[PDB]
Amino acid sequence: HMIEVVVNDRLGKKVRVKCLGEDSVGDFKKVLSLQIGTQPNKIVLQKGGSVLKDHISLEDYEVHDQTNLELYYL
Amino acid sequence: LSIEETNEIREKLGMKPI
Repeated sequence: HMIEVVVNDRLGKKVRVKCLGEDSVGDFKKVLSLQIGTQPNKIVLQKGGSVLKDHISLEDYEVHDQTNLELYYL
Repeated sequence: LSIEETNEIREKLGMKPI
């Protein structure tokens, strides 16, 4: 049931993160952070300008395979 | 990142594998 989410940063870097729709946004941030060398509390994710809350699943935000998210650093 | 290295990260975080 693997999906690959595309995370887009403010320098135009695209980072692809393999995960599950059932993963929480918080757990997605944990994996992303280790992939890119940061920590979850140092970053924010948005989907279409709306901030993703840690306790809600990717799938509940309609985050699917190839969905784009926007990454911001605190 | 490969599925395998992703799963290494997931396992260390105490998450279910893909």
